[PDB]
Amino acid sequence: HMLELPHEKDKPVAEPIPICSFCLGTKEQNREKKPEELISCADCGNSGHPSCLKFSPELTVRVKALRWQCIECKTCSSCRDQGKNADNMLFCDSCDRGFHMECCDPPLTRMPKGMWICQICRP
Amino acid sequence: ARTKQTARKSTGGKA
Ligand SMILES: [Zn+2]
Ligand SMILES: [Zn+2]
Ligand SMILES: [Zn+2]
Ligand SMILES: [Zn+2]
Repeated sequence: HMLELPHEKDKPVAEPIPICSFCLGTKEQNREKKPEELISCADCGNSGHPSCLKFSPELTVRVKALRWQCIECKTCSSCRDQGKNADNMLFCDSCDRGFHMECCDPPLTRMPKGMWICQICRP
Repeated sequence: ARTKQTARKSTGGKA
């Protein structure tokens, strides 16, 4: 029972690039030369092995069910921008959506220290 | 932490 955002719906999906941006191999060979299906950006088509993206199996499953943005394409799920502090945009460890600290509810001013999950994923 | 900047560092850059 994973929640999808209205603005993530009915949007164009770029043609997936069948190669990992990190290890430069296909779904048939990850870094260990083992099979691993790719995760692909719906904006630009950029793909990566979950292993290359350092995704946990749990995060991998949830991301595959969502409209995912690659590391470069990721916009704030609140304000829909990258902005001045795009490098500091938080990534949810549950769904990998992006959130500026000031766009979080409630707002943050300092970086959380361990695992962080967004307002959408928080119980 | 885990931000966009750290994601770049952690995975080794994109191509
Ligand atoms: Zn890879
Ligand atoms: Zn992308
Ligand atoms: Zn924002
Ligand atoms: Zn989340």
